[PDB]
Amino acid sequence: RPWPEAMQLITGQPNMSASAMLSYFKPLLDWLRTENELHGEKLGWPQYNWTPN
Amino acid sequence: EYDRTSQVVWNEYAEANWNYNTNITTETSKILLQKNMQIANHTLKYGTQARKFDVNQLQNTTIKRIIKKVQDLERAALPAQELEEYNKILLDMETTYSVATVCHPNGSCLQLEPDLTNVMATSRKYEDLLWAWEGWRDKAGRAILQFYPKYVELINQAARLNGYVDAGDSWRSMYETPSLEQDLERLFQELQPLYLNLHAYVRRALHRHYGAQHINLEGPIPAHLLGNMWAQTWSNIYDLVVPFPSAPSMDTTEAMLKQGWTPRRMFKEADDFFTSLGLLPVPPEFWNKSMLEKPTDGREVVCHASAWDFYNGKDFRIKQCTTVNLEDLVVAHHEMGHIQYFMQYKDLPVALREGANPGFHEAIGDVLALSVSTPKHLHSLNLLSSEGGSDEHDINFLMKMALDKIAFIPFSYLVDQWRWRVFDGSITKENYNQEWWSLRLKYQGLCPPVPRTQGDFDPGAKFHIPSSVPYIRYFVSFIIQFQFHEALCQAAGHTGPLHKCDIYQSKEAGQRLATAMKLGFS
Amino acid sequence: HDINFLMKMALDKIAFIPFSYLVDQWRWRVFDGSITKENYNQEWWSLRLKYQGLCPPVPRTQGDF
Ligand SMILES: *[C@@H]1O[C@H](CO)[C@@H](O[C@@H]2O[C@H](CO)[C@@H](O)[C@H](O)[C@H]2NC(C)=O)[C@H](O)[C@H]1NC(C)=O
Ligand SMILES: *[C@@H]1O[C@H](CO)[C@@H](O)[C@H](O)[C@H]1NC(C)=O
Ligand SMILES: *[C@@H]1O[C@H](CO)[C@@H](O)[C@H](O)[C@H]1NC(C)=O
Repeated sequence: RPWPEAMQLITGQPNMSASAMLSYFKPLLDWLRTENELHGEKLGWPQYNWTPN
Repeated sequence: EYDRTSQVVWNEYAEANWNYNTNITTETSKILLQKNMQIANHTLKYGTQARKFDVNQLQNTTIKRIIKKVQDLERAALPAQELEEYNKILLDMETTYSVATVCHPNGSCLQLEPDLTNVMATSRKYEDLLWAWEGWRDKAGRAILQFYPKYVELINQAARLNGYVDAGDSWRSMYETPSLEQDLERLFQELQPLYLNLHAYVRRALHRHYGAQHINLEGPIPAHLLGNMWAQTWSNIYDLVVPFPSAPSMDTTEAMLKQGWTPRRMFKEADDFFTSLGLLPVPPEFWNKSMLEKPTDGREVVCHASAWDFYNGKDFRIKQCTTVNLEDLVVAHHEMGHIQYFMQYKDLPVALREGANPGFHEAIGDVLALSVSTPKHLHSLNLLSSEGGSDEHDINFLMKMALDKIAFIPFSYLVDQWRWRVFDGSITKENYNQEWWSLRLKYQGLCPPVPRTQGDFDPGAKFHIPSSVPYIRYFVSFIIQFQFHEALCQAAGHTGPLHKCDIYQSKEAGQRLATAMKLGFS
Repeated sequence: HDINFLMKMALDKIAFIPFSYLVDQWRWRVFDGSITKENYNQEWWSLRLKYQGLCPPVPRTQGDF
């Protein structure tokens, strides 16, 4: 049988959901955001044309 | 009814545009603003009226084409607030780019069009070229970046309500070609070998001049060591890349100085050549009603624009003024061709008064400039060149002429490739600049002279980026205009060295051109 | 303890999510002719910098793959 039927069989929704990862890592995500703002740092890589040597 | 009302409303719009362009003030800005509001209202009303119609069940071609072309509201499909914000964003971007001037804080300042472009096209110092390019890119791009995401979002919204997909399909539907992207990619791949050889020679010459500290044999040439602010048509000043300096090589820098050579008489010469080709002349009031020279004050025009037609069937003016130069001749011939293209389909309805394809405009504008740039035509006009007698002069002329019309093909592909990639959501905001340099390292052979971090909206230097014009219409021209010349040189009765063939009093060639270019968009 | 364990498992898995999305994207683009042969490494490193945010520690020239 196709993939969606099995995916519903294990879980219940025939869709690939990324919310499970987010809820799994929610405490770490919150703590890490708090630490990042406390340390005063910017996300991303806004110096993309950078190479150590 | 649409034709009848559109004629007058667009005549008023173009008159207001001229009044702005030649008389830049606050009153002209206000008049253009509220007439833009008026034309947006009229086009929204008539598009909404047309949307009650159906085009498929209609049994005809001309009216079906008119209805299909007027089904879309373009930028008038937005609600009141969204349309107002989009127009304000466009106006603010244009204003902050046109007046954008970068200079040393010591006090002396320079503007883009009059000096900076010239100040690098005549300079050969690494530091000065680097300072000019970096300062302009920094200032203009940083100024534009504050508004550009909003414009992208609003234009995507406008396309989505119009019926297209994220403003890429909207600009690609002007060509009516479902397979446009693949065809253009194939054309660029076919053009790759010659362009690569030219870039190899240019890198050789640049390493010969500047040494090896800045440019090395292996590696792309820096984007600012070429001659232009943007390197679209690089090394148009070829003194550093001359293959072999030859005695009979043309100068074309003094041949228009000791004879006076005012812009008026040179435009008359261009018109005389165009008439000798065998098409209808421009009505005489163009000469005594238009402006084609430097002003009497410090405020003349916007930085750069194109020919202006008032759609009234009487006004076919030209705005460009570039003092006296050889490239002045090529731009003047380009604008002559463009204005005659605007003029030739006067009899067609104003709904189809747009040309067969945005590329064809520049193609027909520039084919005659290509034909007149040959050394034989210059020998027949004010100059004494070797023509085709000496092959060395021929190869030198071919190199001078291929520094343009080639190394512009990759740029004309790249700009609209990047704009399509950013319009269709493939490029996230956070690296708006990065892809633009990656393309510069892939389609062209240029690298950033200084590490260009994010926050430097390097695509903001080009005038065609904030003005919202589809740059790729030039690429097709720079691919198709040559394909035109061949056919025209067929009517001359001889082919021989097609790189030196000339069109002059070839009546059948002009008749063939007119029997098709008159069709317009019908 | 919970934070340390979560950090270890995050390093295990969500540092691998981007590479898994990245390598097959590059291969899909290569197979469909969009990468040709002149620049096999440049597209790969541009994709690395776009998705995973890693830079070549030394200049990786064409011909290294
Ligand atoms: C259907 O198309 C035909 C041409 O295929 C139109 O015929 C001419 O249309 C132009 C405007 O496009 C008019 O100026 C001409 O007068 C028309 N010719 C004649 C002989 O009348 C025709 O008008 C179109 N149908 C409609 C209803 O407009
Ligand atoms: C141009 O603008 C000035 C502003 O002072 C105005 O006096 C002048 O009449 C305008 N020119 C024309 C031809 O309307
Ligand atoms: C445009 O038409 C609308 C119709 O509701 C009207 O409210 C608005 O005032 C018009 N704008 C102008 C500039 O005439």
